[PDB]
Amino acid sequence: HPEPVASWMSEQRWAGEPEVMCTLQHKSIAQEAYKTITTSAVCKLVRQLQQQALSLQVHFERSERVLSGLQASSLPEALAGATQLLSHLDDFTATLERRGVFFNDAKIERRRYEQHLEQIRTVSKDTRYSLERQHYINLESLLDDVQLLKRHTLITLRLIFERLVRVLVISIEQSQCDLLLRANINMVATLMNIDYDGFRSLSDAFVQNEAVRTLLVVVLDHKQSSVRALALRALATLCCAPQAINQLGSCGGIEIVRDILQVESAGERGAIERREAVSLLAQITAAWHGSEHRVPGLRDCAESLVAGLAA
Amino acid sequence: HPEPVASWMSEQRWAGEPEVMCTLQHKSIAQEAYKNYTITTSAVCKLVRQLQQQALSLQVHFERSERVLSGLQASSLPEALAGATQLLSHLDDFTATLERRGVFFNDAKIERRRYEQHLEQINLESLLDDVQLLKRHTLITLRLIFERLVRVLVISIEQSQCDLLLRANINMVATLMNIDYDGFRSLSDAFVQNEAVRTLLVVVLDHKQSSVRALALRALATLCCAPQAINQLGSCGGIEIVRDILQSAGERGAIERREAVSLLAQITAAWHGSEHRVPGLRDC
Amino acid sequence: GSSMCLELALEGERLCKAGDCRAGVAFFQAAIQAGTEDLRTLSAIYSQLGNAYFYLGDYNKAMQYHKHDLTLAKSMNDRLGEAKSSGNLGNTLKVMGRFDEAAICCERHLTLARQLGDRLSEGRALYNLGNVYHAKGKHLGQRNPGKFGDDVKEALTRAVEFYQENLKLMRDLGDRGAQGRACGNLGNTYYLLGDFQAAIEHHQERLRIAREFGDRAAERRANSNLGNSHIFLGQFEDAAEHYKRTLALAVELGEREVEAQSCYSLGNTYTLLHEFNTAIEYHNRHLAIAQELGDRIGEARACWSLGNAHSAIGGHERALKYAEQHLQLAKELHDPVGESTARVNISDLRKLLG
Amino acid sequence: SSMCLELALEGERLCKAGDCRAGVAFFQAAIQAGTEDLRTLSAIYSQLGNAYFYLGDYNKAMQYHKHDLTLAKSMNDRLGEAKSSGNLGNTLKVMGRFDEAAICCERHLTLARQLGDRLSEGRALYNLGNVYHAKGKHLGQRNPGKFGDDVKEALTRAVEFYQENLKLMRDLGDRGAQGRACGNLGNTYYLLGDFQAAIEHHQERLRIAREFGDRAAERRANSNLGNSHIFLGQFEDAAEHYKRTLALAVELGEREVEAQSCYSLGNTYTLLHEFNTAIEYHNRHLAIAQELGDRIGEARACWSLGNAHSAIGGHERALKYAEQHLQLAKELHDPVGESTARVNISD
Repeated sequence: HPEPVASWMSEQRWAGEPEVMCTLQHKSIAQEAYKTITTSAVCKLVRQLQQQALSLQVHFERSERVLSGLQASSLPEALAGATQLLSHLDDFTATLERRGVFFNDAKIERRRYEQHLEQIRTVSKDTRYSLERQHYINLESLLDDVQLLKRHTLITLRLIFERLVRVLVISIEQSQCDLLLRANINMVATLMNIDYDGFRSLSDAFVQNEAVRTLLVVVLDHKQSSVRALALRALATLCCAPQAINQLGSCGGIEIVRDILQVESAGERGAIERREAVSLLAQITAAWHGSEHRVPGLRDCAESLVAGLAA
Repeated sequence: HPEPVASWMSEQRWAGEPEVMCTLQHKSIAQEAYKNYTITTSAVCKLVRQLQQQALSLQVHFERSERVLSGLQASSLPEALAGATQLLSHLDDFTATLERRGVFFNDAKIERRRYEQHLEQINLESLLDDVQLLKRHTLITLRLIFERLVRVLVISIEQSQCDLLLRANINMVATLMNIDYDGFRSLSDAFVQNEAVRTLLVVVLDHKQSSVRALALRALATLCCAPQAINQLGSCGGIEIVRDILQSAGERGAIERREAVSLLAQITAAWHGSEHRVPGLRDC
Repeated sequence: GSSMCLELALEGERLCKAGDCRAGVAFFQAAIQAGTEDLRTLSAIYSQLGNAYFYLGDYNKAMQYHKHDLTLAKSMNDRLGEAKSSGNLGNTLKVMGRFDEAAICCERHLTLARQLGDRLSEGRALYNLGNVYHAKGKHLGQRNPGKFGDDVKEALTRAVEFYQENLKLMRDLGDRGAQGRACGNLGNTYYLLGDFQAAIEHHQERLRIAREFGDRAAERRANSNLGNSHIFLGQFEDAAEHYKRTLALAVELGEREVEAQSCYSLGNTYTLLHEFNTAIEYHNRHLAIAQELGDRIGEARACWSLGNAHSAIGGHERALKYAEQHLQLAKELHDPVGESTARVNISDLRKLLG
Repeated sequence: SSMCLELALEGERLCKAGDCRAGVAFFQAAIQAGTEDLRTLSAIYSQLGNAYFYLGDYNKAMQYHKHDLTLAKSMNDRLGEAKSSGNLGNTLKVMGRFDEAAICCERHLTLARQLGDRLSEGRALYNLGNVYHAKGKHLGQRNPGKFGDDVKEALTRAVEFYQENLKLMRDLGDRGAQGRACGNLGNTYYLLGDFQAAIEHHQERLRIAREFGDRAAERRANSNLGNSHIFLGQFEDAAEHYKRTLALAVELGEREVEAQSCYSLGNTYTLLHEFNTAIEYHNRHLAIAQELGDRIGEARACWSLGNAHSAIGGHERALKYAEQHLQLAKELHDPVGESTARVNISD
């Protein structure tokens, strides 16, 4: 009865390459909240602010470089760049405006915030006068004004970021829903994915609000190992700044993390939690600023001890 | 001269909260891309993660049937027949979903035919071993599928043209190896057999930008949950490479050294002892 | 065209939809430098770049890439894509303050939508034009009116017309929530125009729909708007009702600034009803929140209003205290315009036992 | 209400990221105590539908798409109702409930036509074509022996809808959509028997695939054309396409597809009585198959190679291939193959 070729053709009667494409539709939830406050909106806000502030910082830096003579550029190009810099600064200061609700019980901070904002507005106005009017433009005063605006902007952003972050850290501190706890911890992990130093720095925003101590409390007290792992992961992304590391050691965080990796070397309370704990220890030992003699000798000792076993 | 109420009414002249004024509609890159092209690196990742999360449910279903036929959660025997029917239907649905997403797989339904005969005809211990057999078989087939899929990713890494897509593809494995699962949803061995370790070491070596090397080091760090990947790492002489990242020369640094020491710790996570020395290094 | 450009654009889309549009822009621009060919995906890249630049506050580059998308679609005879691009471009131009150009773009979107037959795109277009002439009207009214009305009047009138057209189309189609938005903006336009009664009507319909969909935010907005309109119609009772409801929904939603705003509003509303006690209470709440947040301007307003509201009930003693606070805050905030002189005035006029 | 919004937001975020079981957990936790706001709730129902579909729990997917649908109907949101109708119809199609699926997709169609949305109309047409196509391909599986009246009815309807979609896509100028529609049309025509129409539509598909530079789609269309030519008795053209299939298969580094193409060319040249050249392709096929550890394809390879060597005259080789064939058939336990080997090992 049977036959190879006939079988091949018999089974090839049905075969055929399908144009696989998914046509499934999707309804967004975000749009149903688009067409105050919640941590989500806050995080979106600090991300938008961060990116805009970066794009502004490259402008401030460029105009600085040009007006300093560090970067070759014609005078008309320089003045035009300064003007559009002022434009960007205006559009940004506009977004820094109606932010009252975040300064709850922060009267000092709001006074400073508002003050420096007014300073930005005024100096911007005077500078724009210096460029638009005035026969012989003073470039010295122009550079000085640009740098001053950079100063004020920096301080302003530091303040508002501190408040915005305080929202999140407090939301973690006073959690009442475990899922939202995980979500928020994940939000601080996301917010510190890339650490900056310029306008968009969130380092001191997390340092001043005692985020490290909060997350360490989460690690200490929580029942679920998953959430503890999440908290360790979030702690590891804060230990880029030395201040946060000091703030970790001050709480005896090193001892706690060290305790995570043993408890008489017990099996339970693992094991991705361990994988994040050693990650924390790693990020910490990465600095290694520029001191200590034993902290290098031991490191090299381990580095060789591993090379022995592997090779 | 002025009045509080009069001033208030004077300033409420321009007040009033409006509906959404700014619209802005999006032109989907994904729709046009997925309907005008057969992309094979990101879609493959979405597919392997989907398959992962499905494999999880399939596994817990197998475990449930096992618990039933073990005499643990057993309350009836025809109930176990119905449960068997559910199990087979689920398995066949998983298969159909595979074929629907355009991934063919050679399946000699031997164990399944064993179970099918023993069930269609009808001792619980006679069926338990059949269930375990089908479980192991399905596991093997799954792991082969995962190997075949991940291979695309690893190849996409070792044959990248653009540095940005190189970064993205290097990070996709890190996102995939976010959490290792010991069951059906395991992707570790899929990365082991495809020698992702050697590839990532190749790019921590040959590449010229420090950031990319750092990324690769991070992915390597994610892969060091499995012992085979660690032995595979030591085989290529990766330890010497990392020790070169750390030990003096000024060309690489910052993020790269961080991911390097992270990888070193993750590898040396076989036994914790020097961490206490690092604690004594922190206490002073 | 190539896999490189496509995957670049994909990752860029991911980055933009997941947060950092600064990196998404990098991937997009990297994709443009790669294999284009497929003009559909190219148009998508240009457009998404436009929106990304809109997100980063670089509205000029947004306009640029959006117009590039528009051209790319126009050359490809893709009418729907041209309509979409015209919409985005128009919105961007509106934000930039170039209202006539924006009106042209949105009008193009409209006529194109009417040609294509897509009714929802027509609705979106009408609503957009409404927003454009609304924004234009508000801008002109705030910084460039002129004898007599007159351009602001025509602008707001236009916005009203388009909003009405949109509302009619939505009533025909059956989309209730869209009627909600339409009624909201229509009511606000009528509010800025002078027809407070029509504003009350449309805002009332907005409130009704907001209730229908369980949209408490829209409920609160509609209530506040109705409160203002009723205030300007002299009907202080209804204004008190709506302001109270606004306050309730404000504390229900956790809107502190809106809470304080509503309290001050209720204070002024009850002062117009000659019930200075209740008014004093509400003004006290507003002062509480203003102090809590550091709203020194609002604290000044509160001290002023509380001063006069205490002079009206008899307690001039406390009223002088409040007025003194008003003066101090006036000197602090540098408000010579009136606050300094006004506080001086109401202090000297009071005192009695000098 | 607010907590619901946060929960549902993180759930949406998790679903966009791929983690759908966690997203489902968050969504259910969002419904646990929440809105009020009907729009958000409906969105949550939809998201849950697509998430459960993503997870393969088609029951709950169908259910929450049903809830999203009734909520959309209550709001009289015609477009949302169209969306939920499409999704529900898709989930229904995957469940094998083709009739109800067809009804839902038809609702999507009439709504899309009402709103003037030609894009959603196109999606609806493609959906209907898909559900009737799959209906035919399932009915054909229930009774393998013969394409009954039912199967040809379903496939005919699928052809009609696919054609309507093609008309709309040509009218709108969506090249890729035309490509997919042409591919599906070619497949369903191939299943219908009209292999010539299959040839034409697969040709158009190849032209589009060349217009976009998608070599995977090129080898798809080439494979389909190869089959469609095999069943037309035009073995010349069949090999002509199969070779290009193999070329595009090795140009893209497709191992499995390469093996399949080699087996195909082998049987094709077996049919062309060029027994010398067929053994080459079958040998290469056995090489790739034995390389990838494919016992099934190894067995089939031994079968074809054995019969081919018997067709040449070198039975000394064919006997060996038959022995290995029996070994493989007994290894993976095949009641048919074992007998087919035992017959040709003596006879």
